[PDB]
Amino acid sequence: PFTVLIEGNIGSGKTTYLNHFEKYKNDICLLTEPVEKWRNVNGVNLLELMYKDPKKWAMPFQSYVTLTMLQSHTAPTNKKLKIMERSIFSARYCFVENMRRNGSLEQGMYNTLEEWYKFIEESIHVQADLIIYLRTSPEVAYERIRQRSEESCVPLKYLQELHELHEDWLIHQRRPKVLVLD
Amino acid sequence: TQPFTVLIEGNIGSGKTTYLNHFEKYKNDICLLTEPVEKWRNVNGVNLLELMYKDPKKWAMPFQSYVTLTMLQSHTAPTNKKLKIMERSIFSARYCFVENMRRNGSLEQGMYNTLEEWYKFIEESIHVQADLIIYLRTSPEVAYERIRQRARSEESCVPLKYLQELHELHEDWLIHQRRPKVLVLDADL
Ligand SMILES: Nc1ccn([C@@H]2O[C@H](CO)[C@@H](O)C2(F)F)c(=O)n1
Ligand SMILES: Nc1ccn([C@@H]2O[C@H](CO)[C@@H](O)C2(F)F)c(=O)n1
Repeated sequence: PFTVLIEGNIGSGKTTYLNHFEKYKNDICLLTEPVEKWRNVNGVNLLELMYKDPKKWAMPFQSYVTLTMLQSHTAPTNKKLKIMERSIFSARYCFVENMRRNGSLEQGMYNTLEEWYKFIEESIHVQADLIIYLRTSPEVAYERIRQRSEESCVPLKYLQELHELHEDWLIHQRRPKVLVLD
Repeated sequence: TQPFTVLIEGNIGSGKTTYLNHFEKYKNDICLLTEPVEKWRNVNGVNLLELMYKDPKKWAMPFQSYVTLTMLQSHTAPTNKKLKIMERSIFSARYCFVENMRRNGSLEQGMYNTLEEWYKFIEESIHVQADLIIYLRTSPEVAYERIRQRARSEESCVPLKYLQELHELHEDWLIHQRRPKVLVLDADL
C-alpha cells in the first residue's frame, strides 16, 4: 500500500496533526507511534526507564522500539493508503545515532542495534513512499513539550541534537520523497 | 524452503564441536552450521562474547540480542543440501541461556521482557525448521573438566554453579519437557 511517514522532533506537533486523520479510519491505515506498548512491556515502562537511566536502558528500549516499528511497517492492510507516525528510519538515523553520540550507547550496544537494522533491510523492503517532515525549531519543540510525561525533562540541547539529525537526514540528504511542513 | 534440520544441543563443554566435526566428511549432503561464535567475537571490531563474560549485568542483553539475530540467520540460511545440521539454536538461547541470565540477575525484567517480545515476534513471523534435536547429555563436572582442559577463551572461568544451572535447564527442556523429538546421546564418554 502507499506509505506515508510522519517525522519530526519530540514536540513537533505530530500527535495533534495525526488526530485529524482519526476520522479517515476506513480509507486509511492510521499507525500512531506505539508509546503505550513502550510504557507497558508486560508491566515494565521502558520509556520511563530509558529517560531515567539512559546508559542502562537506551539499548533494550531502542531494540523494543525497533521491533514495534517493524511490526507497524509490516502489518497487513486492505486500505490503499498507510499513514505511520515515525519509522524504523528515524529510530536508526536520529534517535539511535544521537544516543551513540551522547555516550548512552557504548560501541558494542550501538553495533548490535545496527546489525538488526542491516538484517531487517536485507530481509524485507520497508515501504516508504512519502515522508512528511513537521519541521520546527528546538525552542518551539521545547515549548510544546512544556505546554502539555516521561519526556518532560528533556534538555533543550537534546532537542537541538535531534533537530540537526532530522535536518541532516531529511533536508541535507545525509541518510536515505520528502514534504516539509512548517 | 528449508531441508530436514538437526539441532545439536548441550551444555558448555558437552563435546558439541568434536561431535559436529564428524559430519565434515559428509558436506556433499550436509549443510553444517557451527555456532556463530566468530560473529559474536567480532561485531565490527567488538567482542560481545568477552564483554558478556566480563560484565554480564551490562552486556547480557545486547549479547543475547545479537545471539538471537545470528541464530535466526543460521536457521534461515539458504541451502541446496538434503540435510542441515546446526550447532545450537534460537530455542536453547531462549529456554536455557536467557532463562539462566534472568534467574541469576544479569537480565533485569525489562531486558528479559524485550528479548521475549523478539522471540514471540520471530515465532509468529517464521517457522524455524527443527526436525530433530541431538542432545549431548553430560554431567556438569565433566563439562567443567572439558572446559578447563582446553585452550583459554572467554568462557574459561565459567563456575561449576553456572554449568549446573545450564544443565538443569537443558534437562528441563529436553528431558522433562516442560518447554515447547529428542535423541539423547551419552556425552560423558
Ligand atoms: N526511536 C525513538 C522514538 C521515540 N522516542 C521517544 O518516544 C517519545 C514519544 O514520541 C518521545 O519522548 C521520544 F521521541 F523521545 C525515542 O526515544 N526513540
Ligand atoms: N544463547 C547462548 C549461546 C551460547 N552462549 C555461549 O557461547 C559460548 C560458545 O558456545 C559458550 O560459552 C556459551 F554457550 F556459554 C551463550 O552465552 N548464550
